[PDB]
Amino acid sequence: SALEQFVNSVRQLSAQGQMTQLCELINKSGELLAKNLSHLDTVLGALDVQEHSLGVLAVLFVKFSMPSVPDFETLFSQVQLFISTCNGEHIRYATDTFAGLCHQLTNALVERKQPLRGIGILKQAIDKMQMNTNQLTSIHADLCQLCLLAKCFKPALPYLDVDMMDICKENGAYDAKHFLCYYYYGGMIYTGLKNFERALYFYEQAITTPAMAVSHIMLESYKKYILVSLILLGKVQQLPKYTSQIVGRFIKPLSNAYHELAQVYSTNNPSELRNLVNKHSETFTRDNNMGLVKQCLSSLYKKNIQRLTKTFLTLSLQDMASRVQLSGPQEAEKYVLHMIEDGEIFASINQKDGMVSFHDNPEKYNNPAMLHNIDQEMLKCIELDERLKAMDQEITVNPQFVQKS
Amino acid sequence: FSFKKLLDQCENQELEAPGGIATPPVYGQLLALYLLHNDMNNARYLWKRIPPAIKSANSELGGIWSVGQRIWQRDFPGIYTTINAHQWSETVQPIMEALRDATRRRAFALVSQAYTSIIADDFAAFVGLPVEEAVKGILEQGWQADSTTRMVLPRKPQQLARLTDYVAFLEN
Repeated sequence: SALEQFVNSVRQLSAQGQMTQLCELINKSGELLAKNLSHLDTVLGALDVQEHSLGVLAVLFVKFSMPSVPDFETLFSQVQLFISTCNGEHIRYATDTFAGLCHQLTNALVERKQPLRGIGILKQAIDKMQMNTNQLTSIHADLCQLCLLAKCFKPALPYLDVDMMDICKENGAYDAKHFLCYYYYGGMIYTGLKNFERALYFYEQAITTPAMAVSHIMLESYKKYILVSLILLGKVQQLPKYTSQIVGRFIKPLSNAYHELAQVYSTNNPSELRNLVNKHSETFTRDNNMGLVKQCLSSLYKKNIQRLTKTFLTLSLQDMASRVQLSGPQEAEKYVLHMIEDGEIFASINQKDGMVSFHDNPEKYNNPAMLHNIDQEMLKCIELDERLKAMDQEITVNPQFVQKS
Repeated sequence: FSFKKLLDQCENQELEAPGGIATPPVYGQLLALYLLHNDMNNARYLWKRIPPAIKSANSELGGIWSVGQRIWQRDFPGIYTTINAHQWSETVQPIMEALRDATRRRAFALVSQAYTSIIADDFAAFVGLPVEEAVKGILEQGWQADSTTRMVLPRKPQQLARLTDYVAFLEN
């Protein structure tokens, strides 16, 4: 009964042009639309998906908000059609309902077996709500979660490489649980592609959130940070000073095994590390981060050779094999070949007399390629400076300012 | 060059699906192309993504994952012996020959870059070809050989606009 008047009022209020009345009336009338369960004809009706985007958005959110939805495929197709053929700018008013609908959709996809099916759908929503490509939103966290749980890392790379400046408040619904999760699942997705620098950067950014408490994902992010820092560097990178004092009192003594790993790794001894990792296997397996700790074990054999590079011009395979303790000259050739193949070292194998020679002449810094690299760095520093100048100019105009001085 | 657009279209076809599972030829082509581009992490993740039923139905995926593991372990004679041990279908035939000669070129580049004195037997194992024709060939490209000891010794292989932009940026 009331559905006819509701849809008619939506019609004339959308035709009139002014918008906020629709959003303020739909969000306070959910009880009216939640007591019918027969408005499937009202979902389509004469409500075209182009003009009446908010009216069908509210209907879909209400329909999908009830627990234990009987029909999954129909709502999946409806939301796919709505997202694909959406308006583009009118959704940017009712951002909270959009975020809730997308979170419920990701939960409903991940709940049964498959996160993959929604991936593309989510990658269609991102571009239709964020103002700019460099604009973090809560839906990025859901996209990263679905990507990580679907074991298809490549499709999420374009939305992660770009930096994110400014975060949408989305009507006070973007709490810390949607910002801490994103920068941690980014670390997950990068640590699986062996891009350790950006993974470490994301983990460090996730660590230094302002928080007067202890969260769950913070502990795992700290553990993976302490692993990745040992992986890439030879030491634990010092956390930035702008960190909350909670990490210095609670989380630090809770994770003792990883600090013991760091302490043993600092001695460059590849024998006691095996015993230490064998002894503490239970906690590492419970944390389900197996694979990032055996990499730490393998990192010593890759770092000792680089350390020897600074001292010996050339070596016999037997002497260096005894020095690094890999138990065999034959495997030393394999490790040196892997190192020279991956480009971390500049060495040459000379098998006529059992030789590894260390050519420390990588570059002269006079080719046009170096000039091109310098130019590329300049065109990024210039963009950064322009962005800071624009932000400062925007700040110097706010009416809240000009009166504090 | 067609491999890039083939990868793009195959990835697009995999991304959208009624249930997330495409045809077995799509999986085979995607995994083979990932092996061709020497991108092992994505290939392994794709392999782990495959549902058990479709991967168990066809042994083609099993063989291609076996050669993928061989690539992972970096055992070049294993690469040259696994790639010619099974009879493959038409949809994957014209990409594995490109994989084979690309890996041959990569092995030649690695030998020319890293090794300075390598026994002919080990070099022939790396290339995957009999010793004699490899020796004569490397004689023509310019690598000195050594008989008796049988050793191989390979030899290692507009502005003003930017400047005025820089000066304009710095002058503020």
